[PDB]
Amino acid sequence: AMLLQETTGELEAAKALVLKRIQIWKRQQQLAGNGAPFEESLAPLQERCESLVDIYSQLQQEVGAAGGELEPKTRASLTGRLDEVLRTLVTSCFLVEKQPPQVLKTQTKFQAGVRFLLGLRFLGAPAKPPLVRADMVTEKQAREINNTVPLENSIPGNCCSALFKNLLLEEKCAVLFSASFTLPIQLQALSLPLVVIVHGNQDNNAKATILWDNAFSEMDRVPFVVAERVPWEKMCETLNLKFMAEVGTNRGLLPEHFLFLAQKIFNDNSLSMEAFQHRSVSWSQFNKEILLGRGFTFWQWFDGVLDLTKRCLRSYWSDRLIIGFISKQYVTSLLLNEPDGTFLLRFSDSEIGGITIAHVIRGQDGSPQIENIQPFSAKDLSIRSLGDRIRDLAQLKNLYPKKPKDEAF
Repeated sequence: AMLLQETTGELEAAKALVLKRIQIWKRQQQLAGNGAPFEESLAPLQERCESLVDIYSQLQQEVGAAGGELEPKTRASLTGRLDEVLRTLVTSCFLVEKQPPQVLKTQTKFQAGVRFLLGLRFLGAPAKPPLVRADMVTEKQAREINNTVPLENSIPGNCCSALFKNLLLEEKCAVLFSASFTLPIQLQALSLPLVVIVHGNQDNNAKATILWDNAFSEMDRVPFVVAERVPWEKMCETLNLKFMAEVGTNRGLLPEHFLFLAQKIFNDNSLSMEAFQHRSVSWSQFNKEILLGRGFTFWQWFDGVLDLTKRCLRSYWSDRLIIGFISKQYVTSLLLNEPDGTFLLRFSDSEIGGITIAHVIRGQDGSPQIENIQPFSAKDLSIRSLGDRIRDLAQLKNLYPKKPKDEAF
């Protein structure tokens, strides 16, 4: 037989590869929710999808107008496969270009955006634009106002998107976007989980559950399952990214900071980072269990640091003037033998989002002792700068190590 159906299998394989390129784009977009690079456009991806449709076009006219003329092998058993290649590709093109706010207040106006990749090839000028409906569904309904926007095209933009500029209203519920279409096939697009806050108490547990979803999700997800015992290396990586992103700095967390954050989260005084690198970290350990002796979970404390550092310590963290994540065992280790007045800047343990000035003083007996000045929260730092306050304290002379106070600040 003529049957060179290996070019159909080539299209079947190239379509499978394009489907992964889209899958990967959605994961980069999901990681970007927890402040991450990504910044990838759907424009080159759309070009790859156009090429698949172009290959499907040539392959469809070759089958039907055959030379060898074979029946159900080069007709029914061959057209059914090519039909699937278009059916699956078209459904894997109705995406969410701009995601809705995952931390959503149940009244504020939120913007949304969906993009169809094969719109410039399937929706011409005389063809009517399909009305897209954005109905909110829960985690159960995921497994199958102002929600009506027509899918329009663009000549000086080369796209077929649909922006929903106006929209008003542990519970992961996402917005389902859908539209009617005919070559009479249907299109659907599900967004990333959204927790709806009422703005009465606090959104702390919503930000923590979104952070855990976006970072610790699989590409082959069943909306909306998340692994609940991730390794510490991945959590450190995520915490480092969320730090640099929320704080707005390029100077990130380093191995020593991580060791402290591990000693706090596990309530373990171990010193080897080996006995911490490959270790399980549950969602309970992260935002359920209250820290020993404290009235808050680990995420509540880390979020306070992000709040404080972003708000008033943005400059000093970047300047590498704040150690921040250091155990009292290590502060004594360095500062204790340095000359009097040598100070250091670290984060308050007992108080949520505070910065204490640890410094070396002379004890009652004369031997060096470690003194910690009362911590400054963002409210005290709004009244007076950290550098201004550090200047007001005459006992403070040099920031560790051996670096004049007035020179550093």
